[PDB]
Amino acid sequence: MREIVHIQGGQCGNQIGAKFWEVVSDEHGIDPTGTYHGDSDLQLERINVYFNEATGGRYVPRAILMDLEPGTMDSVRSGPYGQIFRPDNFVFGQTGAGNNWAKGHYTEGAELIDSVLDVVRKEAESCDCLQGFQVCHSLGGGTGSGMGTLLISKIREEYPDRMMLTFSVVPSPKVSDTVVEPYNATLSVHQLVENADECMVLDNEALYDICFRTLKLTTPTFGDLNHLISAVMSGITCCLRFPGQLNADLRKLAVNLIPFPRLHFFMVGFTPLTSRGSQQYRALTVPELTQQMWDAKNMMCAADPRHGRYLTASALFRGRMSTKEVDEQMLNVQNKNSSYFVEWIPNNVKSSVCDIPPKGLKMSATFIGNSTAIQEMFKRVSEQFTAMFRRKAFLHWYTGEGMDEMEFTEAESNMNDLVSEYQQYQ
Amino acid sequence: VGRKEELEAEVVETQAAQIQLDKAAEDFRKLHVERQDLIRQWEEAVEAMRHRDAAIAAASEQFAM
Amino acid sequence: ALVSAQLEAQKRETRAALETLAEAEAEMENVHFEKKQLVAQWKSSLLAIQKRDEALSAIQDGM
Amino acid sequence: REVISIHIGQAGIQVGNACWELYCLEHGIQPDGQMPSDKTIGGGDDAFNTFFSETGAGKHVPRCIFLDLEPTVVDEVRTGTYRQLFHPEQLISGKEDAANNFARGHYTIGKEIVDLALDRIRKLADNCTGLQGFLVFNAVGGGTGSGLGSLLLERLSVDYGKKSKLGFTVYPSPQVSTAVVEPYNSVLSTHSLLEHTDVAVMLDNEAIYDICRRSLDIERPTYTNLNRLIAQVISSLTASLRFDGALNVDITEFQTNLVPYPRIHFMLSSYAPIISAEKAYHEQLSVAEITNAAFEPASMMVKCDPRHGKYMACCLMYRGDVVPKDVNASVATIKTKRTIQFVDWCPTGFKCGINYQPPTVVPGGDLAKVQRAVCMISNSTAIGEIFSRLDHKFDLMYAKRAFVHWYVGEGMEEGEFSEAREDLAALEKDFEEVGA
Ligand SMILES: Nc1nc2c(ncn2[C@@H]2O[C@H](COP(=O)(O)OP(=O)(O)OP(=O)(O)O)[C@@H](O)[C@H]2O)c(=O)[nH]1
Ligand SMILES: Nc1nc2c(ncn2[C@@H]2O[C@H](COP(=O)(O)OP(=O)(O)O)[C@@H](O)[C@H]2O)c(=O)[nH]1
Ligand SMILES: [Mg+2]
Repeated sequence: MREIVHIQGGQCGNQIGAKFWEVVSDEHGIDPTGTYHGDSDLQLERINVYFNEATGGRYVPRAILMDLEPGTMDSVRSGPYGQIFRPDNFVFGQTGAGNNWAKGHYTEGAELIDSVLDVVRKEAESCDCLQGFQVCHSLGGGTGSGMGTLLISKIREEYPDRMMLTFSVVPSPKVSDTVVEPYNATLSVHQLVENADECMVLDNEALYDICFRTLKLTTPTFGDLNHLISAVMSGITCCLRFPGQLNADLRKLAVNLIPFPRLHFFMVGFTPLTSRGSQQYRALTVPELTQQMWDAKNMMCAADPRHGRYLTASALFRGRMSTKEVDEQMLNVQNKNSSYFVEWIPNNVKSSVCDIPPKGLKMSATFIGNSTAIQEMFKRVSEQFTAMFRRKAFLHWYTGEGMDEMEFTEAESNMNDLVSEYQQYQ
Repeated sequence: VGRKEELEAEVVETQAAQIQLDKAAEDFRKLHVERQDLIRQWEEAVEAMRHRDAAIAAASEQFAM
Repeated sequence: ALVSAQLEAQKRETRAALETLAEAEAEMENVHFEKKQLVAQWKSSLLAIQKRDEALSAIQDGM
Repeated sequence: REVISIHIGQAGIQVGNACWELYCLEHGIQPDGQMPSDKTIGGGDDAFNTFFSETGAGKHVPRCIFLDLEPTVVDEVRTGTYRQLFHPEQLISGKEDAANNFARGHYTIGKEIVDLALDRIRKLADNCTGLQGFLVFNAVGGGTGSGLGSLLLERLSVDYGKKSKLGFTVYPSPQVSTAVVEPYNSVLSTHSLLEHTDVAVMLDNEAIYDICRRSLDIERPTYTNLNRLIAQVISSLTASLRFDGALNVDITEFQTNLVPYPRIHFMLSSYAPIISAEKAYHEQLSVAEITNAAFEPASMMVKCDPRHGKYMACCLMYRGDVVPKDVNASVATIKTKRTIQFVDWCPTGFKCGINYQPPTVVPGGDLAKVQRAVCMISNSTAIGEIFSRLDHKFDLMYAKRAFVHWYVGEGMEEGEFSEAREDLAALEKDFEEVGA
């Protein structure tokens, strides 16, 4: 019935989605060859949501891979679990973006969006009934931010009543990979706050902190950050792919977590996160999962909640467990952090339980949270944007490509009013 | 010639000292900014702390009856 | 003679700059110490927040 | 993803001769122009396709033209150990030298061979299908580098336009210089480099001599020793277009990332670890140490103390096994340091690219094999020192109108002499205005 289509571009998008497809293919039990080798029929009953069988048990994911450069798509095809993507999904970019929102959203878009939108329309109408779109990208990059928001706007214009789940990595001041990060992030937020339906804002310094502390990985790398981030994307559709005592789809999650339309910037968490040197010396059940999942340092965002408050939160458990213990744990933690939950919205926490825990585990708990402390990240992006725009530095690369400064001011004031409304809800 | 060489060395050294000085001055401005921000956060925290005492006192007053 | 005089003026200038730099770095160390102490105080205050909130809820649940 | 090279003047041709050796060795190409048969190193079916063509039956030819007026260097190359590597028509040699005369190299003699040089460029670029941009190597201390170089930049910018031009320009050393009338040619070539090049990486000679006598420990270096490390810098800059990596950085964002203003484009270049074959294994060379050695004041290819001004935009290319975590930590420490102060309007200053190809090594060199390397290209505000220093000793000559007759006998004018003078004045004024 309900069908998800995946959209993926930029270096972040392509690598992260490659690890995502690896994880989900391994979980449903299909090998990189492209054939099913599992045993339990629970691995087959819901293959349609992510795969379209072509011929003779050959499964093909329902993804679209987009880029302006072959440097990443050649790598993803070289990597394992990359011999399954249909070549038609490779809208093949030749030139490149070079860290330029203007290039990604006003020059390369003109000649690439037509092809990518036709392909995504083919993919969407190729199913029986859309459940929605799952897009992954960046804000400070060239292709993932600009072209990503362009395609997001086009899809929001075409399909107006299908859900949109963005997984967007937001730059952090600690890790400064480029210098056009402020402009790119601002101009992407401008599109996201108006068109995207709900957005998982993520970063890299939080992932590196997680790998340092809660994973104790001595030498973390992108090849593991992408796995860690892909875990939550694989876990957020556990209800959609599996039965459970209390199901909850994306519509359920959104209607539970979005009190007002201008509040769709959530933070993510995943439990249990434990090193291999401690996987044997710990107990796994609802109390410790609740502690690890409500821990402030388990967030994958550069926004600790303890300086703000939670408008709402949601937990997605996977594994057989008593809803009685689940509910009592949620009530107990609500009483514990009463000061961190907005008072005039009772039952700030929503729960959902499924049946099949992730492969290699007996229990798991994904976490989504809408808290008014997310405005810190946008504050420390807007400060950089102001400090740059006052001097109009790096500005000719944009302004010599059809743009001007009015929409710069527009995006700036957009974030100003957004953080203002977050504060006045606080 | 030797005296001119050492003069140039001294100019380079004093300009290095000057650049360290104004870098430290900008660092001072920064750290003062975080000092103000962090005192503000701690004051909000202690205001919330004091608010709880009044609420618990009121709860005790209402529980006595 | 002129070049030697210029040398002496430069060395006096750089000595003054060095003294100012030393006082600045000492004051920086003081600021960082104040940083650490105040962050510790904030942690203690937050723990007090949590404990008093739990006491409040427990007392209210009777009424 | 193909890039072509044009070499103008003695310095350009010699650096290219010491660079194409490294290129062919790095991609495993035999000096006669064809890869071997049994021996197999790396996978590069398109990793060679950037700097080299493939003439069907296994004979790669570089995408480069050498050009000179004094045919001595060109026929030296033609008879050297690379007779077969080059095409027998990409080596252009005129008849008579320019003889430290920008006027003679740009007006009289220059205007009779650029017509062939850029035609060769045209029917060389027609052979590509993914052209990125040009990179030019020239010395502004002479006639062919300044005059013919400026003419070729003019008549290539007017022809191909938008494409980037990575200049690698050798300014004279402050007090060490062979030529004597060279400040005139320096200012005349500046007044064409300023408005016709998107990014001009500067290179000096006292700075490189200092590097190769302090770190490399070679107390009697030479041009064969300078051009080797210049080629090292070029290869580290352009490795990404040939080799995949954790974080690939290509030629477009060197401009959209290091050039905050249309005219403020002047790069200080640095490379670490410039090390010998004795200290190498005795030193633990990791990311933090190599980055600190890159950022120390006396490690820049141009002699200017980068403590006077501020850094506008740094770009660090890493070759070899480097993880994102430790490079992020290293740049964090660099920011925390107290010696360098960044400009105010640019909070995020660095861009780090990574590649999995370890630095190459030429048998007979001084830089021993190492696991990793870092090359920095930094837009700073401490180049006004260099420009004003050259300006003063240009003015000293120009006061007496010395040597000016050699220029007016070929077509120069005191009008454009004063024009280039005020152009340097405007450039240094712009540096002063942007620093604040
Ligand atoms: N670093 C370095 N500099 C070089 C090298 N070869 C030549 N040069 C520079 O080139 C300058 C000579 O002037 P050029 O611009 O090369 O003149 P040219 O190329 O011979 O052409 P003409 O001026 O007409 O003679 C010298 O001052 C050197 O600094 C080299 O191999 N390495
Ligand atoms: N997590 C993760 N982030 C990455 C990786 N590679 C690059 N990034 C981040 O992505 C940003 C660059 O985006 P980019 O790929 O240039 O966007 P595009 O040019 O539009 O494709 C940088 O700020 C990096 O921090 C990776 O392998 N993993
Ligand atoms: Mg010559």
